[PDB]
Amino acid sequence: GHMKTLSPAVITLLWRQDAAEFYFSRLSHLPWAMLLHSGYADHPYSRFDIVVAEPICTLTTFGKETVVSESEKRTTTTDDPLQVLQQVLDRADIRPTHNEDLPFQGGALGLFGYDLGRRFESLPEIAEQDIVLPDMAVGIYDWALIVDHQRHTVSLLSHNDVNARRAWLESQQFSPQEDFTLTSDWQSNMTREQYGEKFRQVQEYLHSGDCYQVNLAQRFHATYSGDEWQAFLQLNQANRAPFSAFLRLEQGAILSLSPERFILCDNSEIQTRPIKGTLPRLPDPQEDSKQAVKLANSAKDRAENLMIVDLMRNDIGRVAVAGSVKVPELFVVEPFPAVHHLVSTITAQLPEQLHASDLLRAAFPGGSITGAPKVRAMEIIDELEPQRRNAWCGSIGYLSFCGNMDTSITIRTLTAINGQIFCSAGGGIVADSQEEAEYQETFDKVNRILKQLEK
Amino acid sequence: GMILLIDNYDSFTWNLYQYFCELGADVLVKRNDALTLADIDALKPQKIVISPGPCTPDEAGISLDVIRHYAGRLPILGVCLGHQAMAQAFGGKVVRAAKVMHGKTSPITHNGEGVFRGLANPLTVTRYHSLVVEPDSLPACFDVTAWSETREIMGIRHRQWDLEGVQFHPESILSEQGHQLLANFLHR
Ligand SMILES: C=C(O[C@@H]1C=C(C(=O)O)C=C[C@H]1O)C(=O)O
Ligand SMILES: N[C@@H](Cc1c[nH]c2ccccc12)C(=O)O
Ligand SMILES: [Cl-]
Ligand SMILES: [Cl-]
Ligand SMILES: [Mg+2]
Ligand SMILES: [Mg+2]
Repeated sequence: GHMKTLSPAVITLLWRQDAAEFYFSRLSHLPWAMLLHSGYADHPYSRFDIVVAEPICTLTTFGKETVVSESEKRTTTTDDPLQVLQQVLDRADIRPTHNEDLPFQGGALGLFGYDLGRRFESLPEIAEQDIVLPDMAVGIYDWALIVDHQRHTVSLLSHNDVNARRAWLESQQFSPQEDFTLTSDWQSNMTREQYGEKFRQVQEYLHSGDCYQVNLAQRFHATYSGDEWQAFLQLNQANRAPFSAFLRLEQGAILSLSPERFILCDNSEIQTRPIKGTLPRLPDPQEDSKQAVKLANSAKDRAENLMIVDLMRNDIGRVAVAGSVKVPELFVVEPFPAVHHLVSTITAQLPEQLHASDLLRAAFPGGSITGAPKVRAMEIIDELEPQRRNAWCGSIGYLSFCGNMDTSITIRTLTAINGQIFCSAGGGIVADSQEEAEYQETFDKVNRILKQLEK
Repeated sequence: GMILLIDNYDSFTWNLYQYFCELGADVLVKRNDALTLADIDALKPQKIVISPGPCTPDEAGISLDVIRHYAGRLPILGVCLGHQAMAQAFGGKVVRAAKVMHGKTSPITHNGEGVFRGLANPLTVTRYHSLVVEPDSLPACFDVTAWSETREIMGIRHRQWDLEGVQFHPESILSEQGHQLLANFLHR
């Protein structure tokens, strides 16, 4: 019955900077335990780490079917998966007001895989489906643990007995597992020669006017043993990426070291921050300073970026309040441990009759990892990439009961399933792209991740 | 007040929607295979805009038929692919440019006519195109309104009817005076 609009009850825990990894350690083996981590990054959009587990409802989408699971009820539907997600959110009857210090007040959290985009556009079926992991794997949570690095506050919130949730958390124990070890070398799904053939086919499409940009990716695979959580602890420290995440799913684990925000909806203010443009970090600090200026002044990288800025204005423009779409920032350089990136910022407003779930449906998957025009680019990706992307170049994030949302692009993200680990790497092919430079750009983005796991 | 925007499966169409809505237009967006001519007659749009898109006018669904049927009946604006389609509809030819221009601005010179009424000359505009209208086969019913530095056609307008094309994107974040350009089509 009773709709709840009351703000959730909050217990403040001891401030420690490592609170999220500390508490998550005892949860990391549970299916539907999830961590969003800001990577301890010194970054304008690194503030929050969020921990959930023990969902009240789960949503699992494989192709045309979504399975909605709740304590004594399992339902299957062919309906639009984001429409079904919004229905499940509404039926929870938890409707708190926005709190700028608690941006997730319970709600939906999980994975929107790249192949969920097949529900939103009609796409060909050439690339092979060789990973069985859901297109959507989302929990509904009536509590959360929020770490706020700006206020130095750890908040445990619940809509249903926060003291009982605190005692549940204290009762969970971190009984550590064997360390992570790779048990094979990394191997790609394509040779240098195959990559070359595919690069040249993209350039034929650029010159024929089929497309203006296509993101072409390869995939590295290895076997592994030991605990995926231990791998993440090592990677998170080293990557300092503000949109990182660890998901324990029924089918395997997602280890995301993404530096990329897809879409934020914060009190109806929309933000998207497409990353397009890359150079490697150089070890000499004087040379590395010059490297940042080279990327900022690169004409090829500015074209690659601008095209995605106009595409994201379009994608947000499908739902934004008329006149609200703005570009406050073009071509800022952000340094990360492996690479310098060029990032731009687009803002807009969400209309009151729409939901963040409608904004996700209008924009998914990100133009920054497809290209332009997006439908044609996604057709070319399916034609040239030997396997479907699955979790990689999808999104992780939350849709709060208050209406807020935040999402990543799952670049720099590993999939750990059935003792196999997969790590993909791509880049935007445009008219001024060169074959060897684009091949090496894929390695520049993930070489440090691949090499850290070999030890 | 009612503008029908034909979407050629493009990733810039909704920038045109946003600019026309900001100007106070009511805008309906339909994909190029989601409508028949009969459907358009029942909707009774005041004007039609043909969006940008991938490939050539032959792959643009209903766009060529809409141009041929409503020519002289309702004002039509063609943007990039829409401009190419307008030239092709009256017997012009769409050919590869000397240099593709994708996410690059260019200064264009114009005659201050059609949608260039009141705009500064030259005008810096964003290009997203591999193809151009071949100048030799441009139908006699069209005046060239704008040129690139290498004398590529950047705009055309019909001598008799409200039927006008631009090769560039007025709605790009780096194009100059794109709201005013589209306002000319909306309010004239
Ligand atoms: C697909 C990737 O590349 C994407 C495109 C970039 C580029 O091409 O410069 C940079 C960031 C990413 O949005 C990747 O990170 O693996
Ligand atoms: N960096 C975000 C929170 C965040 C961390 N990892 C994420 C992954 C996906 C979405 C959001 C996040 C913030 O400070 O608010
Ligand atoms: Cl469907
Ligand atoms: Cl801190
Ligand atoms: Mg690049
Ligand atoms: Mg509603």
